[PDB]
Amino acid sequence: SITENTSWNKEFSAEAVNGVFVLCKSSSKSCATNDLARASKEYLPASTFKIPNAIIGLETGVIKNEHQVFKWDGKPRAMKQWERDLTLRGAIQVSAVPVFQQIAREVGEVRMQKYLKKFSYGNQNISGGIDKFWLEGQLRISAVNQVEFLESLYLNKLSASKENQLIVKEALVTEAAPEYLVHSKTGFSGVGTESNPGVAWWVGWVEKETEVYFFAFNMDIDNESKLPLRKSIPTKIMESEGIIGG
Amino acid sequence: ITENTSWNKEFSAEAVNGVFVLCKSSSKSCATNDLARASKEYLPASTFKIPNAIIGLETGVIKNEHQVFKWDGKPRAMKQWERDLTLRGAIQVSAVPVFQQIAREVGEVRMQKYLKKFSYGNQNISGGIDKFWLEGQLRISAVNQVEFLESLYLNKLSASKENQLIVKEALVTEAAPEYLVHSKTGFSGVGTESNPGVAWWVGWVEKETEVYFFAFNMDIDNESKLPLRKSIPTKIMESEGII
Repeated sequence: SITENTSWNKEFSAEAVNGVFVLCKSSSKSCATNDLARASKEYLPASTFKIPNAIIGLETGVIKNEHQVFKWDGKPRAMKQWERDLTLRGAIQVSAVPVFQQIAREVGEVRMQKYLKKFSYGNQNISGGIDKFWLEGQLRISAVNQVEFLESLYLNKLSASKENQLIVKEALVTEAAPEYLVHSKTGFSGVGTESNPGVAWWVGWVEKETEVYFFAFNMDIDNESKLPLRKSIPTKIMESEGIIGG
Repeated sequence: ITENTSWNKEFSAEAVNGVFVLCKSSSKSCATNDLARASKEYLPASTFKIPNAIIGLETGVIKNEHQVFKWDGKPRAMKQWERDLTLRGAIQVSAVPVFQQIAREVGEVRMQKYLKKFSYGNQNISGGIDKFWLEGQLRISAVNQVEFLESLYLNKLSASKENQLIVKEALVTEAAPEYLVHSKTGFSGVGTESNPGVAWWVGWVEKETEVYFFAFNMDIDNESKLPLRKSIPTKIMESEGII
């Protein structure tokens, strides 16, 4: 079940942006959102697909284990930050596309199609090129579907070993305090134009004391400088609900 | 293991007697400020929550990573412990009473078996099942701490990989895209001037594609000296570029 709270639009409106935030306390049976219609609307996952891709890589044996090093060959990459050896965690956190494109090629379409069926991952459309379907292809997923998937991973309920789900979970840790732990992943398809905006994402979950909150945010992005709102808007909404600190 | 006596400069301003052990990549490449004290065995205090947590999970006393340890509402020694805690929570705030009840449910026979398996110090759990790591005869060295933590890091402990991974996420204390610290503090008490307590900070640091295993302990007879257990080792590691 999901409820609409359209007074969460004032963080979007104050920054002049079109987007959705979905927040669920304890499980996905208790979700709220600022926009019910946008919550179910399906968007290119962009680098939030590294979550499922890493699990699939581990399940198929393409990624050997938690300590595998993805070595840089010396050939130039898009980002200088990607030009280095990377652990699984490092590649996910710096969002190293070329590493996941190679994983995806090794997985192959047949196997990638199988696991996205098992994970109920959006429209499950990986057509058009096996190393770009999440970056510029036909794959689409909603904020609600992101929360469902992440809740599954949290509980170790995906069709994968518990070990592999735990390995990916530690790789998604982005904030840590004794009684506050955040697992998250950003995504960004690209700066679009005003009429054909790109999409930006922030998805994950927060464990605060003994409670858990699943979240998924997306927004239209048509200006490079508005990228940081993918975290600031969700933070302020979560802060207004009392989740951050006290 | 090699000796680096220039690291003694980090102990001298606060007049700390203690040892740091630091290993790059594996436990066959270690260095320390004091080779003598590196092998010397001390009460583990709350660093024993690492093995205790694994054993709790292995035996089924702890059901899984999402078990909540509800507070019964009865007085505890620290205010930070007076609340429901997750497994990670209880390790991170070092909630003794939670692990005391865990140790009772594991029991002496099972506790003995797992500490032999883990090669954990002198393996002496005498003096009461719920206080042996705090007040008892259990002793472990900094070198033995690094060897144990390396085994955990590689999933080589005799426990399920799942359970080892569960405890590892509970030890995360610092996180960045290419920098991850797993750690646990320990503090046995102030003892006396003549027979001081011991404080610990143990764990490992992942920077880029390298891993560093570390163990620090120090004599302590005043509670105001406590944060030196992390700042001395932090200063040493930062001076070697681990930061």
